[PDB]
Amino acid sequence: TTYADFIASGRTSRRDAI
Amino acid sequence: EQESVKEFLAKAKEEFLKKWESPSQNTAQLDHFDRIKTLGTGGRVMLVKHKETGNHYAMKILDKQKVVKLKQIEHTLNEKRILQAVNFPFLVKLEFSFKDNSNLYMVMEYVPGGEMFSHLRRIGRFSEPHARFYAAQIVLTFEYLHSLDLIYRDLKPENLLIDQQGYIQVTDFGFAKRVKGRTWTLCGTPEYLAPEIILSKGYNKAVDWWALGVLIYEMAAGYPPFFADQPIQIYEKIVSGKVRFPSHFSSDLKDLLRNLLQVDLTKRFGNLKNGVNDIKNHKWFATTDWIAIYQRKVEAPFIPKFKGPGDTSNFDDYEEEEIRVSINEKCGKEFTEF
Ligand SMILES: O=S(=O)(c1cccc2cnccc12)N1CCCNCC1
Repeated sequence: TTYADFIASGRTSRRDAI
Repeated sequence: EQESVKEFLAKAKEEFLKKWESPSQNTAQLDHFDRIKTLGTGGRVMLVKHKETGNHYAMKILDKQKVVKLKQIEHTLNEKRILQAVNFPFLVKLEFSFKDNSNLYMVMEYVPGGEMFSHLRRIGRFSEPHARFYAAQIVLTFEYLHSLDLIYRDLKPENLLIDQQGYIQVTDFGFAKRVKGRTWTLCGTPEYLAPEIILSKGYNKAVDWWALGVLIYEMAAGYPPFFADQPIQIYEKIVSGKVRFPSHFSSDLKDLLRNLLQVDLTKRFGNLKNGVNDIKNHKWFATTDWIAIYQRKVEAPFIPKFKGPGDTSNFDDYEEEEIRVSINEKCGKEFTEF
């Protein structure tokens, strides 16, 4: 599912600025 | 009612410019405070207690040598200059600032309810009325900031705090820029970058309205509209002009998001002839009492747990490090204006 894809992205934690 | 907004913003601009042109400096010192707990790290933000009054504050501490090494001098000076000059219900208040041999210090009101980020990941997603409540506060905050020619550029749940009444406080102004027209820096967070930033075009305050669309989407879905394993892959989806919505999104919400997540910055809501009113008048906001939101008279949908002054339960735990102050002044010339 899209949620599954989100979890697998590895970008569910706090995201840094570039 | 339109004339009330015009008059309100003109008065707010006069007050901002006064403080912008003569910033406050050196209004406390370190030994006026006891350190309690680290609330966040990147410098650090600490819960502190003012010794004389017992009042709690959040103290951001920046290592001057680290700031210089990371090329953040102008951003750091600019953040403090903005924070001591702005005044709006959903912007965190700067109570004191000072510097010493080693560090820069900004003492802000303590916002006990934690980052929106934590609540959103815990609960999963917000219902559309819960999301709308937060979104209305960002709309008003950007109307205020943009009227001052400030582009914000780092909207995300990580940068939104929840106060004791459940309202939003915006805290971080390290990437904000006061420019009237266009600017060119590649800055922000990948998921929230407007396409014209990714594409190395000149861009304007319309990037904040794109980011509002990303935020509304992520609040209502539980995940942002564009994600991938790597930033470059996120950028490709952002510029593609394609987006997909969860089936539970309402029709009104999708239409708003199509107009904020508009790749053509000349067709994007908030950047058209009627500016912010295209957003305020959109069907998804039809139940929003904008004045009552501003006046903080709307019942918040969620109130964080709060035991009392000094409760840090809505924040995570971090390794506690010394606040060390060198015998030698570091980087004095660089930070004269702080
Ligand atoms: O929560 S903070 O530590 C924080 C910052 C500034 C003022 C604060 C006031 N109260 C609590 C936490 C605060 N934080 C640091 C950078 C990450 N983005 C969110 C703000």
